Amino acid sequence: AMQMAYRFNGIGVTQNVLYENQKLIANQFNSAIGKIQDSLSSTASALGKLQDVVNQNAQALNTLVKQLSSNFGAISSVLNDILSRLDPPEAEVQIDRLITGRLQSLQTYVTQQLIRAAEIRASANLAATKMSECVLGQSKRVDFCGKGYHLMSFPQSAPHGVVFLHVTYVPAQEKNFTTAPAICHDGKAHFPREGVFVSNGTHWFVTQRNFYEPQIITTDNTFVSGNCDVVIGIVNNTVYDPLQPELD
Amino acid sequence: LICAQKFNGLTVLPPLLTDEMIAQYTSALLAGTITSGWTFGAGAALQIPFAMQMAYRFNGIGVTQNVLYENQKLIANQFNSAIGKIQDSLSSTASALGKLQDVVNQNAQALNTLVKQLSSNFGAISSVLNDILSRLDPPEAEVQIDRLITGRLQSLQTYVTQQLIRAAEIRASANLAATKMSECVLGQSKRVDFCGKGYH
Amino acid sequence: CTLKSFTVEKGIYQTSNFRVQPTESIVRFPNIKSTNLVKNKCVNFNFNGLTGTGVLTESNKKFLPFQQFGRDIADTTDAVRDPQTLEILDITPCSFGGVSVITPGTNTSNQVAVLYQDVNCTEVNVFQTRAGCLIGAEHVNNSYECDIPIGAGICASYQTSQSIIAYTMSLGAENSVAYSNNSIAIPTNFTISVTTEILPVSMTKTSVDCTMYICGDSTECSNLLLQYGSFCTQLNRALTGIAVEQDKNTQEVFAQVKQIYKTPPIKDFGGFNFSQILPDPSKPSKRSFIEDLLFNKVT
Amino acid sequence: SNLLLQYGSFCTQLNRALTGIAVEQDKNTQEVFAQVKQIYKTPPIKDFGG
Repeated sequence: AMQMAYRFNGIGVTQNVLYENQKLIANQFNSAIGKIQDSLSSTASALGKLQDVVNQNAQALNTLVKQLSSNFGAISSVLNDILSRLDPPEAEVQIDRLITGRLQSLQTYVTQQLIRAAEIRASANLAATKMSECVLGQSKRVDFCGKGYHLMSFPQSAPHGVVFLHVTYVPAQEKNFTTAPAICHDGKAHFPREGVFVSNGTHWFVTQRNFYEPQIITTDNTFVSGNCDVVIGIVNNTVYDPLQPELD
Repeated sequence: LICAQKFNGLTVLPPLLTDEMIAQYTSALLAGTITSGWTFGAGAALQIPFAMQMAYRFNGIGVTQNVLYENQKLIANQFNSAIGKIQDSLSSTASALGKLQDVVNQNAQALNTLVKQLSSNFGAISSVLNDILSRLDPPEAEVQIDRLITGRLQSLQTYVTQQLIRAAEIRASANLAATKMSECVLGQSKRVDFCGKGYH
Repeated sequence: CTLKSFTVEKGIYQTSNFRVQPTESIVRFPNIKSTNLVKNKCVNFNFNGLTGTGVLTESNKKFLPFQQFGRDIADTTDAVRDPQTLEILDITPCSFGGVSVITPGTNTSNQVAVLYQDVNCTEVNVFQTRAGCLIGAEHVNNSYECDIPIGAGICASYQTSQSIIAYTMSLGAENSVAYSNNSIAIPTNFTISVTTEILPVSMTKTSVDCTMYICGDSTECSNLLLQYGSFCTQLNRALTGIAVEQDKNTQEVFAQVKQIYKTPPIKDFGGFNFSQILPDPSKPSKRSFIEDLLFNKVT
Repeated sequence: SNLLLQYGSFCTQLNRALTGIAVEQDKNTQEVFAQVKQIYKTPPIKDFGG
């Protein structure tokens, strides 16, 4: 639980939203893993990449091994036939034609294999990077380790490949508020330390940028800078100044 | 030169996404990044006044936000002047779009070489199949036609190999561009000197 | 017949090409047998030995009084002078087009649509596109998500009492955020989401022998092949390079921990249920559940 | 066309390979300009703080 709190705290969402929503997050995570279970083991086969490798290798091998049955100009397609059917001083030219043909075919096969191997090398390096950054730590490259704010990841093996389950965070039902970038309380503008100002219509609050949780504007969530005569859109208001009640 | 190239079975398929769709895509990305900042790349779209998003982005690089809200007009003027400088710099120098010109040039050059390859003897007595047929008999014309076939086949092989290599390189560049689109546009980056030059 | 199968899956495939055919064979001889001239037809021609086929049209380019042929950047005869009537013609070759076929899959229906890649199809339901023309599909005015790409922004689908439809694809739902200089939108609830991402790591480490493939277990074939000495030694070197590269790939992607951590036998993980991804000792091997699910769907 | 049947499996190679490349091209664009489920329009007001 504390590690999940540490991982929330890395996307600008304070911990108190986790420790107070533990059951709900557990339930959502379990339901999601069940959905991914049901989505894999179904007729909706989504493993196209891992299958393309096998299919392309099989097709290349089949074409190469079928190339053995072409005359290329010679009088046969099997060496033993020409060997038992002709004398060497004549069989030389036919065997030579067959040799050039099969050698050209082998050359093309090797070249195609080299290129596809380079492509797979590129993909494997990308996979290594993703495994090192998404799994062994939380990432902040947007849309690299999932879709949304990334929380964690779990790898799973697969034939001739790897499969990442990215567990990511995505916000939900929102609300419209009226904002303002400053509060001229007493001639001095008060900017927010970390959050953003909102107004439910009459009052004002400061809240974190990713989860509506309205606090009260004090001299502890804000900081003063300059006079309230230069910021463009600023609204007069009051600040709590928490020392006055207890000190008096 | 388009149809002349086309006149030997060498056709050019049209792209799937016509230019209007790409324009709509880029306009969508712009509108999203200037009316919602980055949240439109991580779920729904949440609007936010542009000045406040810019203050978020300053806070991202260490500079507290009281710097922006006290220099808004100056920063807007610098931004506008910079955009104007960009527009002017494009409309005057020709060597700006070097890369995108290099691709077109190399593709057209490969195609022209492939076409001009169809006019050499390769050891035969001519480069016109109708000619060799109408001037010789099968038992002695088959060797000529074999020479020509081998030569043209070899040229085609070289062309396909060149295309494969170039396509691999452009695929690498397109993956790089996709990463830049995902990490620079849809959100502020911090990989130093990745998404520009300086703090981003 | 082309795919070498009895079941075809949903998509676009390519059969043989298409070629317009010569409707007439004209010839031109000097005044010393000659035949009549024809225009605007996909025809053969002959000009004093000069042989070819195309669309003999009237030229607009002013020759010089001694010029017969005409050419271009690609050096293709596209103008000739008439040795009978002293006329300079145009030429535009005619054999053009690939033939493809759209099919929703031979598990759903035996209906198909044909597509000619660059033809106005005044040749051979008909619907013209920007990417050739499309026979057998019916055009609509809606806009859906793309299912089978045609080109130039045209996508074809099967759903409709069914028929093949071909429409202009749509990018998505078009909305407008109510942006206002003092308006903001703040979330109130969240949602975890577990997505997947697939990555190929290594292909099958193959290997070929030079002489056992080019030759059989022959003798004079090897003694002939020894005239191309250093070819297939190089080939085998390249292939072993690829093999060791695959091995290194797997090593690098997975071998990133020096220890082998065992999870404790308890599962007091704050409330989460990892039972579907941690290994199961009851299994014969040591694979987990989703590992097996993946391992079965690759055949 | 008859003498070319002495090599035939070559050509069904080439086309195939080329088509691969062709398809991949569209895929490329689908990765770059396709990351927004929606299509946004900026409002007709141009009050962007300056």
